[PDB]
Amino acid sequence: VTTEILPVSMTKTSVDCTMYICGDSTECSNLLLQYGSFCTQLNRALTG
Amino acid sequence: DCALDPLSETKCTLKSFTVEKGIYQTSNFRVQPTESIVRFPNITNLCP
Repeated sequence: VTTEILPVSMTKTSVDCTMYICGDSTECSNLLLQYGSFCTQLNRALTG
Repeated sequence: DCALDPLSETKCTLKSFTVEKGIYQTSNFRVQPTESIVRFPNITNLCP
């Protein structure tokens, strides 16, 4: 009788890009808007 | 109107007028501050 250990899943993480970058600042948020849709891409990937 | 109701917000997030069955993260909730606070030291003498 022998064991075989296999990972199946890992931790499901989510990151509010706009809060990691601009915690609660609205100047920084308005300034990050001009980078387009990077944050949406990142959140989409992590959700997948 | 993206801020009328959750369904409209989902429609804006997906950028569509039809939403398939599922669960979508549309925004981030966070508590807003109730009031502001200032705590400076009790100093009175003006700088010379």
